[PDB]
Amino acid sequence: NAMSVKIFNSLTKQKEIFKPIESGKVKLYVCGMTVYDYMHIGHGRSWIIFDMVVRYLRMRGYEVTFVRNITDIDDKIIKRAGENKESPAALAERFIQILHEDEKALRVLSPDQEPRATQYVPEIIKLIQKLLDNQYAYTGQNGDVFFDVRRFKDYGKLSHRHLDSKRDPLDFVLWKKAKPGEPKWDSPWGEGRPGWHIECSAMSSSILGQPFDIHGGGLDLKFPHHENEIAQSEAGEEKPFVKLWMHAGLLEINKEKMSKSLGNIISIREALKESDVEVLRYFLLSGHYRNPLSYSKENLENGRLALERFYLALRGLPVSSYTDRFYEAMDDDFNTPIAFALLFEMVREINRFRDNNQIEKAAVLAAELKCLGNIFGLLQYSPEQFL
Ligand SMILES: [Zn+2]
Repeated sequence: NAMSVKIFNSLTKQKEIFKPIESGKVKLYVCGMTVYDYMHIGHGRSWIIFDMVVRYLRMRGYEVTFVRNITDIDDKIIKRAGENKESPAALAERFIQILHEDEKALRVLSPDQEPRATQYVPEIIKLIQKLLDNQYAYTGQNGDVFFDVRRFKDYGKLSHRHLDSKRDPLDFVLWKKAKPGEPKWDSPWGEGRPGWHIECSAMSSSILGQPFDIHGGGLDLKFPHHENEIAQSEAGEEKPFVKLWMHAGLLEINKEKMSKSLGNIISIREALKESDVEVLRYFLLSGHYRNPLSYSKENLENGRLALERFYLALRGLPVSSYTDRFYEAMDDDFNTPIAFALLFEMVREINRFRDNNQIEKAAVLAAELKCLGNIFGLLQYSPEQFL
């Protein structure tokens, strides 16, 4: 009887035995990019973390349906487009292209589905209509459509918080009117645009059905974003939204919060000029995905020397229970610290076989090591190229 995977569920604050709704299948939605600018290393970490999650789940034999959305309806896109004097539609398209190039450069898996908000407006309107019909939504002195949070008594359960033209300050917009000159869509409530959260509620359930297995994103999306998705989807469809919630830890820069106001944001493209993708991945995945991580020259260099050590052991070679122990590490909520230390144990034994001139055994062990490392997107270079 094969060992189960256990994953931390943000909803419950605990590691739970992972149990797919349909046997052997995993439906996964991950919040994606707002396409008004280059993705930064913060996003980079989330992208890499969930790349590892999908790769590992497929490794264990799960059939994974992987969905990641593009947020191409947002005020930042409107704001940014205006500054650059271009149309919002042109800015969005431009940075969707940039996004695909950066993702390719990071060597992440492409999602099976990449829904854009611009193509799911009817689905959003349907959900909003249900919320109005259920009386969880309302207009709206100024014409906007809002969600009535005091009605949803489970509100705040994801983040475990109690009380922290709107009837109530906590209420959030579902459909906002468009300002003159702004892009807009027609609806029964006037020309305007969907709020941010209702976009992901509508796209995810429309594509994956409801409920689905796993919903992911950066920890900063937990509230209000994911919290609001739950309220919308469970009040709106009157059934459970998501079985398990995964949140990727925060990324600091030299121990300081990544902040637009501090001007310390580092784009993925800038990071890839300084480091190789495998060096970036080593740094991003060596710590536990839920813990904060600090981007710095020292921490990158450390991963670079770690990798150097890797490729030296593989260098000249021709092209097990370690696999089992690898599963046991990853099965414990993707415990990469234990998994990485296991890969280094494999390197030590590889070097042993090499020094003792047992080259066959070294080569076979290297094959397995390279296979397991693939899940982290590491050890795929030709050793000579890297060195
Ligand atoms: Zn989202």
